[PDB]
Amino acid sequence: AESHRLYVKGKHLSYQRSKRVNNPNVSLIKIEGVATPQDAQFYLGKRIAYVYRASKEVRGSKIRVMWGKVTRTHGNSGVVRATFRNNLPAKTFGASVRIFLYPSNI
Amino acid sequence: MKYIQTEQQIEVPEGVTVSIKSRIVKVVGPRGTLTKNLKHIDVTFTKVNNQLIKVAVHNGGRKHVAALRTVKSLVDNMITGVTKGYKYKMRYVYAHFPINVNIVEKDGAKFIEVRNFLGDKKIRNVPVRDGVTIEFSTNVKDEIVLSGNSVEDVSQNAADLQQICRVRNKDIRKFLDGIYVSHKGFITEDL
Amino acid sequence: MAHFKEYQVIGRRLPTESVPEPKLFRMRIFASNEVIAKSRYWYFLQKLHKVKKASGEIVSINQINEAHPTKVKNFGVWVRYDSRSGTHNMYKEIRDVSRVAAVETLYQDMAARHRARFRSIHILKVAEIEKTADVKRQYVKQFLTKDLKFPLPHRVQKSTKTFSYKRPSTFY
Amino acid sequence: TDSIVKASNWRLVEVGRVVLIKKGQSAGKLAAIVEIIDQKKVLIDGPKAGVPRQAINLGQVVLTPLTFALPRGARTATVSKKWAAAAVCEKWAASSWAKKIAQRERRAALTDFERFQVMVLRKQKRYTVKKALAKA
Amino acid sequence: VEPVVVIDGKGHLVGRLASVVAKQLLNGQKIVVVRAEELNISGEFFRNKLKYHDFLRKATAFNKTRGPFHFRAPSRIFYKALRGMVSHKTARGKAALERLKVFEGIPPPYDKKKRVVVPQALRVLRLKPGRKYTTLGKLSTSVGWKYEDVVAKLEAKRKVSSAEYYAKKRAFTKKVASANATAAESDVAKQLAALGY
Amino acid sequence: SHRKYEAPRHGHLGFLPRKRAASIRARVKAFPKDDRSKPVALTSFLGYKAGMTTIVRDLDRPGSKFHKREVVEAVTVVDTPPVVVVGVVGYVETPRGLRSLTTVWAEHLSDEVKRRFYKNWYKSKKKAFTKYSAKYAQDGAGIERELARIKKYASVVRVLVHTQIRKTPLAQKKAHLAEIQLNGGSISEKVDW
RNA sequence: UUUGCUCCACACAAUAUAGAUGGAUACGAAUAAGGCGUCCUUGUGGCGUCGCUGAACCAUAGCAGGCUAGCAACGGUGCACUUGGCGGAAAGGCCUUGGGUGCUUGCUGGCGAAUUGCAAUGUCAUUUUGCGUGGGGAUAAAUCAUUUGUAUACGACUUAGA
Ligand SMILES: [Mg+2]
Ligand SMILES: [Mg+2]
Ligand SMILES: [Mg+2]
Ligand SMILES: [Mg+2]
Ligand SMILES: [Mg+2]
Ligand SMILES: [Mg+2]
Ligand SMILES: [Mg+2]
Ligand SMILES: [Mg+2]
Ligand SMILES: [Mg+2]
Ligand SMILES: [Mg+2]
Ligand SMILES: [Mg+2]
Ligand SMILES: [Mg+2]
Ligand SMILES: [Mg+2]
Ligand SMILES: [Mg+2]
Ligand SMILES: [Mg+2]
Repeated sequence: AESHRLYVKGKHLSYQRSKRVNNPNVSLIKIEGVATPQDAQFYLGKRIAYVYRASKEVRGSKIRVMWGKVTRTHGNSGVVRATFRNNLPAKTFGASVRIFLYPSNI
Repeated sequence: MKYIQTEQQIEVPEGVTVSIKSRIVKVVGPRGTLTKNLKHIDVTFTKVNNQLIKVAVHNGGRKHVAALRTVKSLVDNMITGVTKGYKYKMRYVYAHFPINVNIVEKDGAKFIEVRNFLGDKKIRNVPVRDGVTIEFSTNVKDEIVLSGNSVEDVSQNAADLQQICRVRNKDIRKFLDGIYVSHKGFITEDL
Repeated sequence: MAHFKEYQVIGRRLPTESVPEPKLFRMRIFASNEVIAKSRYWYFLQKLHKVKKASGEIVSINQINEAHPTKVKNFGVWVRYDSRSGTHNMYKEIRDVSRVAAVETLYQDMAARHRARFRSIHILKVAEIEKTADVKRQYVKQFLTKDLKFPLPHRVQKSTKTFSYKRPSTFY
Repeated sequence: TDSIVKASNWRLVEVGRVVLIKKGQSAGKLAAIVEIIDQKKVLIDGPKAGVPRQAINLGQVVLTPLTFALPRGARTATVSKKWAAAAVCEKWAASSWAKKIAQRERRAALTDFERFQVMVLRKQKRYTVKKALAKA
Repeated sequence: VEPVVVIDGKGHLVGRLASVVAKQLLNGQKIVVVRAEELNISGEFFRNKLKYHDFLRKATAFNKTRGPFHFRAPSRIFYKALRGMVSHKTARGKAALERLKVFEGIPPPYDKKKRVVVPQALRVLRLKPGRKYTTLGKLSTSVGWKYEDVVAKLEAKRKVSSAEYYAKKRAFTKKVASANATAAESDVAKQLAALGY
Repeated sequence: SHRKYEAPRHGHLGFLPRKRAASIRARVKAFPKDDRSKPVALTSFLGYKAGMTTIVRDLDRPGSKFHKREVVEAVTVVDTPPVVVVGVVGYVETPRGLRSLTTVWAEHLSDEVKRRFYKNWYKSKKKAFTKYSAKYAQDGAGIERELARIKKYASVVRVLVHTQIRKTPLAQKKAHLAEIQLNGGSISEKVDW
């Protein structure tokens, strides 16, 4: 129809960090509609894509993707920790990100 | 200690009908109509019967409860002010220079004009507040009479006149000159 | 200090050769666990009798539950406490459904009104007030009147979402 | 010309006021106010609903419009008897409040297929209503 | 949730509104705030006037230009509360701040767009009743903001139009209601009712 | 330490910065408060400073030692040939302040004003306002609806006037154009004027 | 200064992007009070009803949504056109009339889909610009130099010149 979407929307928030030091190996993800750590336990291990554009066509597309997975829950409000094959660029704090429904346990 | 409920009673006479929505109060009676905004308070008015209205405060502190009675008073003086009405009498006081008091008008004014105070060449002017009527009392020496439905407006217009006559740069024990509020009462006789 | 339990604690001086079977004293102690409770016992015991833990022995420790946990009670409460500039005796009245809950709010009260921490307070007595109008303080008496009813004006519902499409209402 | 002073008529905390418990192991269950402890605390008993006689904070509970005759400090057996007598359950169930609750619980239980069926029906209901809307 | 979220500042507490706006920006949410002049600050008018004059005496001693700037407008008093909650000297901060717009009144297109509220910054939910508080418009006007009358005027005009709009809609939803109920009791209706609809 | 002797500072800090002005024609930063009961008139005028001279007149000042006596006084003289009206601008109120909504112009424009719109007159094809001029040739629709739009909106109304500098001994030839606020009554009456 | 400029239309090429992926879905005011319906004496009015969250409402089925037939309705909706009207706070958008046209999953049919091999964003958005085409539309100025002195350290300013 009008909606083709198979993933849940999300936001790249931060790197894992202290007050004064960050950890680019871990990204903190806000998943839409997940407000508690319990809700967020559903998504652990789900795979994440960050999709973007580039000028050079490569394998035939001008669209590229960084892949990752959700790893643990973060804090009380339903934020989630996730790692990616290569670390996310950090200009993407605030950028949208796609959480999929696979691998499925339902 | 947060008193759980304390309340007050507002007695309603046989001529008037008071109506309150939100905290806006309207009291209508023989002599006119007065309205007042109570929204700054947090009390709950309750009608019981046509001659009786209650005001109460729930789970209130000292300062809050203190404000209950004064709410009752304000609405009371509205009720009586709309029936009996209010009358403030003032007298002139001077030991040499006679104080000369008139009523002038500029552009729909009604100002109170005080001349020669302590010999002053300066002309003092206090505005007549809407709702108050000033009559220079016949048969009484240097008496001025302010009257109206609103205590607040009459008491204030009076005070305005008594203060415009304050005496600077003299011993105000020796120099007593002024226009002072000499009686407070109602418009209707008997009561 | 924590959520309190009430303990019976019984102790005695160690038996001597010439004084076997010494005299067995009991205290009722409010504490969050038996470790603190036994500590408190020796605390007050050394304030009364000639002993200390080293020469004494704990005979028995037992928790005492409320006899009627769902029944509302008016508690009279007696306390000694230290202020910055002196030490003082007090009497407060607390209304609640168990001794253990009453001592909870007492300790909260002393902290809030008189700035007394737990170390600075002695519970002298806690006893149920059996006849009303033996009830003294009026912040309690208030609640003993017949056919008692009150509203809860200006109600605030907690929002689960950062945005709302309505504007709220405090009606209740 | 009468007086006419407002209303502002609140739900009262009183013996026999029935409350909907908003959070806990009870949570969604009705109960009744037995005694009252202080301004923030009351004793509640929920026997029909299966909620244990207990002291509770008022803020954990939301006052309903329903009331029924209860002796202050009435025990559980008594409470259970007066409750059924007063028929408060059917009275609650009849309220829009309760109905709204049951409604959204049904929605949440919907199967993906059932969701699809709900859609085909709204399509159908929409067709005839929009029709009626154009004829008057 | 939405590409843009329009907040009607009326009856919101400055610092708490600022605090939630700042976070939304940094998370990539565009925000426009309207009716900034109808914003609130706790404390009575005089305290907050005095606090503004406190802020007013700070200036670079050798050149008052390099020194701190004092913006008098309600939207700008707001933007200050907000900008201090953003790390505004970083690319990331400047990025988040460009997602923001503040306005006194409700200017075009936003006037015909829906606006929302923030229950955790809402004064009437937040402030304990009886506490004294302050309206931003009156504060600003006392420190030199020139436009309070022009805004109030335009708003009163805007408010008349919006009333007709509302009236026409309330009437239309009265037909839609009547039609919806004439369909009630039919098959499709009772079937939807079963499925929770 | 401290000054050791006190003296007032030098010069007024309200006149900073002390710099060349942005133009020879100083800007009118304020106009008289509008009283809309009076007939429509200009609130200002343009002219050129010729010079000064001396005057003798009797002084009427009761109480002064020179009451009823003659005094001699210096005066300036500014040359003020009639100004000419080439246009109107309406202004509307906004939360950001006054802004100009539209400007309607006269159909014919003196070369004195046309000159003002060029930095090189002799070389130019002098095309200024030529297309604008045409809007009059049609029934006048466009010019009316602007004139019309001024009335509906517009808190304040100003006329565009210029000087006839050719009536002046000056060598210049390039006239001076400026906006003057109309303080006579009734915004609609104002534009009509 | 080698056929330049602009607006509309498509065409190719680049260039990008603080981050589309069903819908930013419009009273105002009060909160110790209100929304909605209804009646009327049109009021600070009578009666009814609601809240306790948008967990809503709307939309949503079809090769990323192909090719086709019919029925019931007279409804919905897209698009380009036409009628009348409204909006200046930054209006640059809103409403209305009328015919044309496409779609309709309101209901009932016929055909298609594979082999992209068990997942690999599997590409559908909108920014700016450049090069030719042809449909309208338009045919200037500024600067240097010279010159004035209401100006000026130099620049700048202010005059003048077919
Ligand atoms: Mg460090
Ligand atoms: Mg003195
Ligand atoms: Mg003296
Ligand atoms: Mg659902
Ligand atoms: Mg100073
Ligand atoms: Mg000195
Ligand atoms: Mg225009
Ligand atoms: Mg970028
Ligand atoms: Mg209505
Ligand atoms: Mg009514
Ligand atoms: Mg809704
Ligand atoms: Mg289709
Ligand atoms: Mg088919
Ligand atoms: Mg804008
Ligand atoms: Mg071309």
